[PDB]
Amino acid sequence: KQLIEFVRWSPERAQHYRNKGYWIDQPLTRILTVGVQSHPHSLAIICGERQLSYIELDRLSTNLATRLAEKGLGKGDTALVQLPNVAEFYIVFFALLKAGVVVLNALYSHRQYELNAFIKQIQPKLLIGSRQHEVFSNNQFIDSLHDVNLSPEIILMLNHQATDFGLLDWIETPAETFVDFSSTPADEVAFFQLSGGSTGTPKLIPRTHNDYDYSVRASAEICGLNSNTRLLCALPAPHNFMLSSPGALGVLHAGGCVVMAPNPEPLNCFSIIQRHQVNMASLVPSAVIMWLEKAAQYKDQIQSLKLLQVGGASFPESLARQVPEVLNCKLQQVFGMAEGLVNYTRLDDSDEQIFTTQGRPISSDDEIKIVDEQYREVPEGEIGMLATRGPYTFCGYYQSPEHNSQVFDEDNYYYSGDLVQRTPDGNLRVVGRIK
Ligand SMILES: Nc1ncnc2c1ncn2[C@@H]1O[C@H](COS(=O)(=O)NC(=O)c2cccc(O)c2O)[C@@H](O)[C@H]1O
Ligand SMILES: [Ca+2]
Ligand SMILES: [Ca+2]
Repeated sequence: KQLIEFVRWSPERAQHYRNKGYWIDQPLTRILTVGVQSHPHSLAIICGERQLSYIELDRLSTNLATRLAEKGLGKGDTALVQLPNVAEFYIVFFALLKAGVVVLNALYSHRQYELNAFIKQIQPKLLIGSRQHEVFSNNQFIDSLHDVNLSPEIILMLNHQATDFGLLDWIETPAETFVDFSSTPADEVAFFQLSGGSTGTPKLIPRTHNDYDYSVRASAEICGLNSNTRLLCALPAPHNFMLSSPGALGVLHAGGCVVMAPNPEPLNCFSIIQRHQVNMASLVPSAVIMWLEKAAQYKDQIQSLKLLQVGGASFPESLARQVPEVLNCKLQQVFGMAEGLVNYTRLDDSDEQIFTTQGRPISSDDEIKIVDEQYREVPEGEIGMLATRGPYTFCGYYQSPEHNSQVFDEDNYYYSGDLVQRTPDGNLRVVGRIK
């Protein structure tokens, strides 16, 4: 009965964000429902040989949701999902969104240590993972859970064993008895994002349907997504950048197709790009340099590529200028954070803007302060700490009133710890970090 707790925006702000049409009060599933009504047979996912259409994606994720409700998981429950870059990730994500189950999506690279702490924190009634992952190689982690009574009622395994509840069987066939389910309401938590800004253990970021959906819709527009967009998805699927900036979700919103890739390794990606005439990709700087090393020898395989976003870590101008000359596609720079705020260079910005800056916020209403060691705004152009609040920036980590009071100010701006400067045209330049 009790929905997951989070820190809310003020009602003044809630109202403003509905008034400007940012918050339209639909569930994240809107992406899918709308997609089914316009183009049920367009490709939504390409994963090696497989092709999932929008209605295939809608049907399969309905199956699993009915199947989970049958076992009485729904509004109030939480779930821990750990899945590699395969179509099942999205099927599952939609399933839980439809079910009303608030999900935390673990990175596949996360090991016992992190999975344990997430479990302790959100106490899932559902766990989903892969028998091919070192942690579910055998049973030591699962049995371990029994001994602290953090055992999930239900556990699904991809690449399951015979005595496992297989994920694929739960996706493939709908439940015998019909139980009722819906999404969490739109101004309540849809799921948990994770910070990359953390010492060791990632802090949990509640995101609501309203704020996430808005970030996705607005991002699709800033990047000019449309139904011909075919977006390579080589970064970890649950990462905010890859999910929503504009991400799988952005592409789904625009009626395009996501193209799966296990990781960002060049030869494998280059030839996934070739096979599916991928026209859009998203990478972090260390992966950009790998592609840069092999692109001249494979000019032919990667021509179809029209846009590459780079975000996630400092990106020297030196390398930025190489993207168009070497990768043969437009560059867009992205500076975002799981916590909220995302900045894009625009497609109509100048050469210099795009090579030397990390763009400007999604929303005219992303409010921004750049401040000095004593919390005063700095002179324009100077370097200070970024502080921000907006229509899609969280208002606290899950169940951490102590850390929250350290990283928010009286007026509810959030402090990322990034050192920025505003440029004379209006974009941001990420210059550093501070504790
Ligand atoms: N373009 C950038 N240049 C320099 N630093 C960056 C940049 N982008 C992110 N960072 C650092 O990474 C931190 C954010 O870490 S996260 O993992 O939460 N998210 C992302 O990384 C993320 C990147 C691009 C688009 C997105 O939507 C994202 O969510 C920021 O506080 C920055 O310190
Ligand atoms: Ca199909
Ligand atoms: Ca090209």
